[PDB]
This record gives sequence, structure tokens and C-alpha cells, in this order.
Amino acid sequence: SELFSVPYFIENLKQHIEMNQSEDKIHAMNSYYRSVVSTLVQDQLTKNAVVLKRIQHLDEAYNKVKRG
Amino acid sequence: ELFSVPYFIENLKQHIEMNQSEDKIHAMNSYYRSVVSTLVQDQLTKNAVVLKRIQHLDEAYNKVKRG
Repeated sequence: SELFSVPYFIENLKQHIEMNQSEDKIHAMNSYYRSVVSTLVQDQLTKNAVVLKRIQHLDEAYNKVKRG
Repeated sequence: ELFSVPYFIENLKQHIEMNQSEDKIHAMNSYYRSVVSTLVQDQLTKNAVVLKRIQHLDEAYNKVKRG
């Protein structure tokens, strides 16, 4: 719900997995992960603390989705 | 030297070669995810420094991928 939050990334990670049925679930997650981090880290407008927190959110979303 | 671009380029290549179940691109993504996770768990390095390490990793990734 909240922009760039854990549930936000959990939702996106789940949908990305569902949209790529010709790739391994874990690999689809890592692809989405690399692309998101790359975009966030290239952001020269958002505060470092905010950008880092967003990556932390994505990371937690990844760990949660992986368990399920 | 640590967590620098050349550093990640070297380690990316080592994982790609040592890995026995993932091809080039898949190995890079798995290495990347695993490293960023660690770097993000860092609770004693300044946030600016942490991001800078992740930026170098991304730059190394982009270089090894197009190269």
C-alpha cells in the first residue's frame, strides 16, 4: 500500500513471479531485485537515508516472499 | 580498495566461475542480491558509505554484464 514499503515490494515480487512462468521463481526474484536496487542507488535526488531504507524494505520483502 | 568497483568485478567473476549450477547472468544476480543484503544489514557503517558500496557493486555489475 504505502509507496516503496515492505508490502509494496512483497506485492510486486509476487506479481513479477506470476508474470514470468518461464523462469525459476528464485531467479525471477533476483532479476527484479537487481533492477530495483540499481534504480534506487542511481537516484541523486532522494536522501541517502530514504534510499537505503527502501532497499532495506525490498530486502525484507524478498526474505518474506522466499520463505513462502 | 574494499567494496570498490574493481573489487566487485573480481568477486563477481569468481562467483560466476566457481558456481556449478547457475550460468553467468543468473550467478551475477544471486551474488548481487546476497551482497546487497549483507551491506544493508550493516549497523555500524555510515548510510552514505553503505550506499556508495552498493553503487560500486552496481557499476561493477553493469560492466561485467555488457563486457
